[PDB]
Amino acid sequence: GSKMEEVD
Amino acid sequence: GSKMEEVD
Amino acid sequence: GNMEASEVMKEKGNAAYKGKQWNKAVNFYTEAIKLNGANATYYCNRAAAFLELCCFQQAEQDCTKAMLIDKKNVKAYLRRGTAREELVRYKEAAADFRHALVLEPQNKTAKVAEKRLRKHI
Amino acid sequence: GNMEASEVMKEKGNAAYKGKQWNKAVNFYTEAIKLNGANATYYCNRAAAFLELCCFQQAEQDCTKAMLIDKKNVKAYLRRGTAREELVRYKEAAADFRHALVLEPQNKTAKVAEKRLRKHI
Repeated sequence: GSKMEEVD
Repeated sequence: GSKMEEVD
Repeated sequence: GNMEASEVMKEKGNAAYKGKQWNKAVNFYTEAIKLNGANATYYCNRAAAFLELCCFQQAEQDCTKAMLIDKKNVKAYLRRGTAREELVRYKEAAADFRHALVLEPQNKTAKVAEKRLRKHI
Repeated sequence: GNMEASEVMKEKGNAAYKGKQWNKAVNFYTEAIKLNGANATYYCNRAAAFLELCCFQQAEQDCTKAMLIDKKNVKAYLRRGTAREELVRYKEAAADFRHALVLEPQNKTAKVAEKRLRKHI
């Protein structure tokens, strides 16, 4: 799911 | 494995 | 192949963020927003960069704006909960992490956060 | 005698902890320790109860003692890192969570902690 340490 | 919220 | 300028700025921001160049990331995301002010991802990414600089109030504001634009942006809740925990707003932080879990039930960061926050709420 | 009684006290403490009776858990673990001061689990469990009460200094001390007795007690590092993070001793907190990961590489709490602490160390 959503890895906070990754931007989109 | 080690669940901090559990005691032993 | 005709990438929109706002998206080029976002990608430069993302490359800076990946290199831990947090201020340069902020600058690029800020330009992205100037070029397209209705994109939640630009705000949410900028919040991410602000978090690494310990700019919790700015991160929080960016997350709130990201949610205004897209109320289903999961990372906006994760990042705002993170900022709020840093700002000693524990019930608000717990509420954001709980909302993230509504949107994304398996999110481990949020599950971990809720256990940690129990002692404060 | 004392060792056997110390285990009964630990069991009563565990039941109290499971019921969120943090102070009653502290009391039982304290008696357990009085009866047998050489069991790392009693100190580590007492640290757990102290964390939920926001007794971070006492939690830290108990964790340090647990480690003196058993340097491989994983929860001692997780709990001491938690206490140290609350006390804004971020490098020390990060060191404890890092040590927990040496002992237990798949520990999700510790992985999450290390990501969160990057901005402060």
